[PDB]
Amino acid sequence: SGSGSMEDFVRQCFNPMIVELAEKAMKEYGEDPKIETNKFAAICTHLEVCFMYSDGGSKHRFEIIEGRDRIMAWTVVNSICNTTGVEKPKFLPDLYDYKENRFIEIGVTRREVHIYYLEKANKIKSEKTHIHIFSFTGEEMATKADYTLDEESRARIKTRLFTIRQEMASRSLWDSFRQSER
Ligand SMILES: O=c1[nH]c(-c2cc(O)c3c(O)cc(O)cc3c2)ncc1O
Ligand SMILES: [Cl-]
Ligand SMILES: [Mg+2]
Ligand SMILES: [Mn+2]
Repeated sequence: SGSGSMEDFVRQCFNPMIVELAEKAMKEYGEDPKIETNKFAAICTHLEVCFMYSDGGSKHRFEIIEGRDRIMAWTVVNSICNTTGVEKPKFLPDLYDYKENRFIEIGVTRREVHIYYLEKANKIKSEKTHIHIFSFTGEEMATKADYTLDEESRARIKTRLFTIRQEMASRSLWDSFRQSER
């Protein structure tokens, strides 16, 4: 589901490190990036947001968990849980917030945000894990309506997501993409 024009877009739009991390994530499930090109973009976007979110508070307020191999990912997680004694999650989250001492799952959606907020809450079966959704239309939604970052930072993120929708639109990739969301 998608085009080599979408493939080309991904390679032009996203930082090479992000591109390679997504190619690796997909291949680990037997998916081919130059075929399932809508997932390629989807995975790339979720990564970029995660990295943007981490560089949004103070220095080293967040530990990044997404983008890491499973062993290092669980190394970080297991260590944080030892140093802080917070309930160890059953699935790998995306960040840890040292300041509010909780994990964060981050969602990015091309549908309505309330819908994606539940599927996460149900899959993550989040005990103490904080959830935070974003859309490409400027919608956001967080646990107990706690948005963690300041607005200048949250807006830096929403504006980037908007930016991507548009560039996709000009290239006529957006509906396929909006359509293909499982
Ligand atoms: O929140 C997260 N989401 C994802 C994730 C993984 C996928 O494999 C996806 C896919 O194949 C299609 C799709 O439309 C969206 C996808 C999102 N990975 C890590 C997270 O923290
Ligand atoms: Cl990384
Ligand atoms: Mg993740
Ligand atoms: Mn996530």
